[PDB]
Amino acid sequence: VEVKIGITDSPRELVFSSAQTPSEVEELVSNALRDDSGLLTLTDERGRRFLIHTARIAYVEIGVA
Amino acid sequence: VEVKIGITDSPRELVFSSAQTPSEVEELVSNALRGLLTLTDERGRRFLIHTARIAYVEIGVAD
Amino acid sequence: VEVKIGITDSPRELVFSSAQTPSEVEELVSNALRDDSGLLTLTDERGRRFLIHTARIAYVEIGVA
Amino acid sequence: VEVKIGITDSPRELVFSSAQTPSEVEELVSNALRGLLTLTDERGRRFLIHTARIAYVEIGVAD
Amino acid sequence: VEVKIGITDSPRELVFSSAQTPSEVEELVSNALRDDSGLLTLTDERGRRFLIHTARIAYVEIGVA
Amino acid sequence: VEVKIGITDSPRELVFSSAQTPSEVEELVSNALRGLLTLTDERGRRFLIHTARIAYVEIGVAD
Amino acid sequence: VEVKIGITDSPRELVFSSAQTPSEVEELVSNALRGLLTLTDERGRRFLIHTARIAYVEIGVAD
Amino acid sequence: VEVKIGITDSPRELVFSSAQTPSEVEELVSNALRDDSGLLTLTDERGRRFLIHTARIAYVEIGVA
Amino acid sequence: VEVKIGITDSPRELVFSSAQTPSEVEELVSNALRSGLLTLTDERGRRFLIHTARIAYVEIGVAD
Amino acid sequence: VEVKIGITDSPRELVFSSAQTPSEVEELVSNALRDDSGLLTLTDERGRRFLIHTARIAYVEIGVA
Amino acid sequence: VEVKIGITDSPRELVFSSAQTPSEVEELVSNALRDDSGLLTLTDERGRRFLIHTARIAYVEIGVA
Amino acid sequence: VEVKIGITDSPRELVFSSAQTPSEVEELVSNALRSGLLTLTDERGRRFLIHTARIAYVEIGVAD
Amino acid sequence: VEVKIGITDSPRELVFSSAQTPSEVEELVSNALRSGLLTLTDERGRRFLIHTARIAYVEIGVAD
Amino acid sequence: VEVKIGITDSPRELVFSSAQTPSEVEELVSNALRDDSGLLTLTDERGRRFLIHTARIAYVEIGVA
Amino acid sequence: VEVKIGITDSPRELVFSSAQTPSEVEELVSNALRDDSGLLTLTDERGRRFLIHTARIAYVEIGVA
Amino acid sequence: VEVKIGITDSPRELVFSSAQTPSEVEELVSNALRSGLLTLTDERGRRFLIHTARIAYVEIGVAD
Repeated sequence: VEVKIGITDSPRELVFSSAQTPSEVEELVSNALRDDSGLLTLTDERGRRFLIHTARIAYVEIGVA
Repeated sequence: VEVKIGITDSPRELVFSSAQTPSEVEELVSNALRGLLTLTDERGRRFLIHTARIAYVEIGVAD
Repeated sequence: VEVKIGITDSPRELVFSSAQTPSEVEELVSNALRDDSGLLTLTDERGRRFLIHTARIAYVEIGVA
Repeated sequence: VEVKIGITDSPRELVFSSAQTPSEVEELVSNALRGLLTLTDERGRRFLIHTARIAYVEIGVAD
Repeated sequence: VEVKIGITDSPRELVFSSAQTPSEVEELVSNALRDDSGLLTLTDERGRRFLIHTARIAYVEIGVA
Repeated sequence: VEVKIGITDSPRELVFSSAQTPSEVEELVSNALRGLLTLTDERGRRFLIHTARIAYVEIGVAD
Repeated sequence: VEVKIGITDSPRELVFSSAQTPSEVEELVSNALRGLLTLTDERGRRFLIHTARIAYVEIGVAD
Repeated sequence: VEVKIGITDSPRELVFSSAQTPSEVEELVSNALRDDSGLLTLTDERGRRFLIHTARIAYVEIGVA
Repeated sequence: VEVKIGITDSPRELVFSSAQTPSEVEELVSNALRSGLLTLTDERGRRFLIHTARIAYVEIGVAD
Repeated sequence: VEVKIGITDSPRELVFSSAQTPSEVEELVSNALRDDSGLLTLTDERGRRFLIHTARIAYVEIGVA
Repeated sequence: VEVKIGITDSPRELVFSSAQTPSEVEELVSNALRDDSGLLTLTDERGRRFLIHTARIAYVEIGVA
Repeated sequence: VEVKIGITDSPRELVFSSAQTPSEVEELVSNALRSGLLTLTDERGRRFLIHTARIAYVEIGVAD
Repeated sequence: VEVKIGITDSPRELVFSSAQTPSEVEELVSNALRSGLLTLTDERGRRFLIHTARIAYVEIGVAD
Repeated sequence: VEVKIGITDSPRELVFSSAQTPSEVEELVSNALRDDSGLLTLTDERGRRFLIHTARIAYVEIGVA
Repeated sequence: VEVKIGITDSPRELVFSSAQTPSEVEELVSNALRDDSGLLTLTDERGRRFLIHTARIAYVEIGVA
Repeated sequence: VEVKIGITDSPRELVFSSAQTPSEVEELVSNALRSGLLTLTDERGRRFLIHTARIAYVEIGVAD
């Protein structure tokens, strides 16, 4: 899956290739944004870690499986 | 069909083709606005939007 | 009527052609901005729906009938 | 005659020709500033402005 | 006096020629910014009125007499 | 001598030549930071700054 | 190895080469996010970041 | 030491050459940001004074000794 | 009816209501883009004088 | 179906829904960009006309049929 | 009456009130843009002079009489 | 797999998932940069038609 | 009295108080725009040396 | 090791980790910028390819070995 | 004393304190801008060197002696 | 010691600490501005390769 993260007050998206399923990523993002844990972590297919300050997320776009 | 989402403090709109009706999309947006809006396009792409960062949602003519 | 909506922190206006009267649009906007309903909906002459987060409205310009 | 409205976080001014007097426009602006300002131009265009997003209002010389 | 007003989150200054003395303008601005009246009014030498939302003032520069 | 004031959310610095000492200017800035800072340049130009909009003040080498 | 820090309302990332492991950097970031994050690069440069101004931290593949 | 200060909502860094040690500068910055004194002062090798509104600091980068 | 003109290196579009047909506006724009001036008038008689080299795009709405 | 046009020196894309096939649009765009003089003209599914100054085109993205 | 001048690579329009007729202003602007060399000069109703570098004109909007 | 295209005077990158090999994409870009059009297709068949003069960079990810 | 100079690709105007007449300033600007340098002095003797190619506009206020 | 590429008219640098020596990268960059036509191509330590339009290069910073 | 240099396509001025007279600086700037090729070089009162690419100069403001 | 390079159309300066003298840096810049490449090295051996056409200014600090 291509995953794209829009960051508030920035025109540049975080984009990476995920090895997880769309439902897995959706659940991660949804749960992070609703239980206010402050930090959302998403890891790409090579093991790069993206640690995102949840309050600065504008949107997450999740591609097709 | 076409849905455009304006994001606060950003010049780029999220634009996608929806298989839902205008009233269906409107209900999702309306309910969210009164912290997360989730919309799916006709191909199954998922858009998870922080409601506080929504400037507007434009919903095109049905078909 | 041409209707133009200025969105906070954006140089680009929402502009559309309305089939409603200027007084109708004025009342819609005025009531939305004063009873804090969170959402203002305006629909153009073709039935395009603009759902606007009322707090992000800078201004609404309403043209002559 | 000419009225210019500066909008916060925007480089574009709202500019129109008013048929009201400077004191009339000033009273509307002053009252609003202390959430909505409504002004009409000489042709009947309506400007509905969110008072919190007003940076300034410049009112030109009367006539 | 040339008077220049810096507006928050804008690179463009309001600039006008004042017929008032520097001390007069200083007192107007100082009093407005300290008694929180919401509105500062400054009028230029031709009678143009600048009505400024006091919270959106970054600075006022007042020239020499 | 040279004083530069950085204003939040603006690329333009206020720059002027001061006749005061670095410690004098520093005291004015320090006191203000802990809603208005007033500084005068060597020619008597007055700078009235909203303290909340100050990003930094750079004070050059004395003389 | 490569660490990139996105700063809110800024187009420029802080980028440096770390001698720490991904889990070590992640722990520092995670702990800070829940007002100051301090990170040191492989040469001993110190990055002191206001946690409220962190948009993201990207941690590259270990080695 | 080169010291670079990132200011919130500005792309331009304050950069200067310090005569202090990296640990000295780190302690100054750390203490200022944690005891909320409102003002951080850093002085360069020539005696230029940088008075920074602590809330507007995004980051401080401190070079190698 | 609605005409929108995108201007190069500017985020603000010129938007007006035209009393002309879509083909009328299209042909004016096409012809201008091949003295360096495009002139368009709106339904109220406002005149838009556009430096053709600074036109990024013109969007023309549906007729009537 | 969806066509997105990137315009040079602008962060905002022109986006519309096309009733033409991807190959049809590709041919029109390719021909316009290779006789790089004047105009690329496209019509959307409702009959709106997009007249694009070919020299100001950064990219055209054509979606799946 | 109202004349608005768009300047290339700037979001801010020059706006003034003219005492000339729309046809008068149109002729001046048209002639300036077609002998595209140097200056378009317009005077407002108070006698302020606007000297515009013709090559930096994006558009001129002329209002209703 | 991931291809990112930087466009001159724009902060937004074109990013897509390619089904082609790194060398295939590299050679297309290299050849285009020497009719002023680069055409790339993603794994779903989306077509990207890029004005070669407006390309700042192309980043090509690791194969597979 | 007030003179405002718009500089290309910049949101900040040069603004100063002139001791010259409107026609004096107008003729200086006009003549410069036809060595690539415009020089203007304000009422205090500040000198503004402007690269004529970077002038977008000059606004000249009412006399006195 | 770290290579940073500044791109004209963009605030965002391309940054990657190189497995080549500083002299190797310097020679590649120098040659590309002096036969200033087409492409500078660099590979990072993981095999990612950076194809840079040489005319749009503002600077290349090459870190310490 | 104060010299301010406006750089094309940048909102930030170069500002420094000069020990030279206004006429001296004016002559240097005038000559540089009229043999418009390469460099304008100015030194401040502390001996800092400002090397300015003459073609990228928008304006130079020279303060009162 | 401190060298600052302003890059055209960018708000971010390249800033580094130089081990060279002011005249050494000045002459390098001057000579480059008259193959389109300026190369400068900092005190740690970082290399800055600058496209000379994109240089707006170079500020050179006081010696030592």
